[PDB]
Amino acid sequence: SLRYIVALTGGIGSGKSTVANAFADLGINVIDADIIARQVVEPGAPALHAIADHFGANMIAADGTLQRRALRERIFANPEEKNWLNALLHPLIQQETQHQIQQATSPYVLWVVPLLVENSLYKKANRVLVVDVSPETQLKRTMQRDDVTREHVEQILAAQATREARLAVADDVIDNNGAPDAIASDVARLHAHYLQLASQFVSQEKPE
Amino acid sequence: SLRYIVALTGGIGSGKSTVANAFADLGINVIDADIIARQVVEPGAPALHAIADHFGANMIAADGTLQRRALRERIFANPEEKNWLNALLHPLIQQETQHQIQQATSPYVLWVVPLLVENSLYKKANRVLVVDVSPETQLKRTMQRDDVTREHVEQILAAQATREARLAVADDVIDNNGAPDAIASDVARLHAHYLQLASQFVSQEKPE
Amino acid sequence: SLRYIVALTGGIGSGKSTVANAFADLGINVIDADIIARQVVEPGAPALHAIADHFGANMIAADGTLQRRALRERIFANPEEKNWLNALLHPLIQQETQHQIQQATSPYVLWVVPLLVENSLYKKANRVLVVDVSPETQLKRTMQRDDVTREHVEQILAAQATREARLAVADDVIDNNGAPDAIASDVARLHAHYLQLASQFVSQEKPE
Repeated sequence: SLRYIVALTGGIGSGKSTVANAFADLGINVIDADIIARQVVEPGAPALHAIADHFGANMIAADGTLQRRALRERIFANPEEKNWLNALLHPLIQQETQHQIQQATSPYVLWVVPLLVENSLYKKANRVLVVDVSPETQLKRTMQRDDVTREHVEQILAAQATREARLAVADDVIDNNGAPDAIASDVARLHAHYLQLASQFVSQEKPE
Repeated sequence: SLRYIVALTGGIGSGKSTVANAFADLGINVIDADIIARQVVEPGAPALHAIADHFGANMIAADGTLQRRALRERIFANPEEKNWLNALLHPLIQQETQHQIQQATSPYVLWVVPLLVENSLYKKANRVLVVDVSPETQLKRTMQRDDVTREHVEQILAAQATREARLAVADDVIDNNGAPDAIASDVARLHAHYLQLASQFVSQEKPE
Repeated sequence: SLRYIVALTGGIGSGKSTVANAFADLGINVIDADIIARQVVEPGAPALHAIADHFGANMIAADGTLQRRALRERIFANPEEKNWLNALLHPLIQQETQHQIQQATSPYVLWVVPLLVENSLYKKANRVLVVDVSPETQLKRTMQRDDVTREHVEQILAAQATREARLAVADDVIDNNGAPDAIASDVARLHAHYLQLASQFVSQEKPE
């Protein structure tokens, strides 16, 4: 069957999880790109074995998890090694993603993709929702949540797509500058709208 | 000489050929990406020599043509090999497409590109026309024509950009849910506009 | 701190450097993607070492800098090396760009990017300014500048993003079909707006 896909994105500290949890509480199957990626390389995972074999024993930590910074260093300024890693991980991630879409029982799925803009993954969504906040909010929340410096987060902000680049691809925008309950009004309206879109989309003659 | 390029795209089953042929009917040269892709791997072409060298002489049929099914089967579990193939074919298809745009003597060309959204090729078009239909139509017409199962087309649709992603990059939309004849008037309207756009685009000082 | 990024782009013959110069005259740091590309292959830089590792020590000139002519020929001998080279430079160019934007002293920077649309690099700008001219201007200016044929320029134009593609991603558009001083008034109005956006973007709750 065809499933309706609403993709959710937002920059660091925008409160992506908060909004996705609000939809999850309404019975929507959330498909989380970062959760999937972490599971693909979890201890005893086949791909983690392949990583260790190709790159070295230095790739696996004491506790058995992937040493992400060491792997990063390994592919730095090396397109062939970066290509090798992607050729291993991308199809496993794609497969698990499609699998979860297919196994979803909710009327639409919420696909949470931090890199939606950067990887052009909006092309694979029926609807795009952006959780939006000020860069100030992104800095403060990140500084506080992960106990890190302002300059540290500022560097992360400089590496992700801009706030404007996300808004350029958005169908819907939810402001998340305040407390978690402040999103409830938008979430209720968007959910009711998405359920309607999902119920009509396969046979809908005229778009929008 | 600089030709005005209108790009036509649509999902599987959207009836791209029906619309392109209606533009041909009004005297427009149609350049078809799928046809160009076939032409660049014809017996004797460089791409074919290169493919046999990289993949083996078993990629070449008795009659010297490409064993497409075998090539697809070979690159299927290997993104690296799929990427190699695309990097080879990419500049050759671009070369041939330009050659055929240059040979065209109609007032503008219609460039039919199934993968327009997926490959970001709308960047190369002066104007984008999307042929739009319901997912049900894609399914029913592709089942009815190719005589395949519901669950065969569904897989195609999961591999393609969504309906909404295509509408997101369209300048013009033509609905093709119905019969081929309901298309005639819409195409005539668009052709008149494209004649005007084409007559003025080289010297037009201000954007429309 | 975090600096506001205005991207500038335009096709060949649009007079990008004339616009960039007008903003520099108003006190804005200009960050040029073609200059960055040279800086990332300077002695001591990772891209330089990776080029030498990949192609051989012959890629390094007597003075330790990149032997551009030798690299040019290796790409020509194997066209698919272009892809390796682009893949290497993409991340490194962005990192160097981020580093220079972080170091600028003007409230916003003007980031001049010829391939902004072709490479989707607008995803890394806060705002997009397109310098726009008719194809006729592009043709005549390139003919005069390089003493090349019309037919030679038309092939370049066929190779770059279209006029309409750039207009599709533009936040602001500036006409530069005429004399270099004719842009003065439009640049001043844009400059005043950009300083306001720069002063407000970090704490701005609501988008635009």
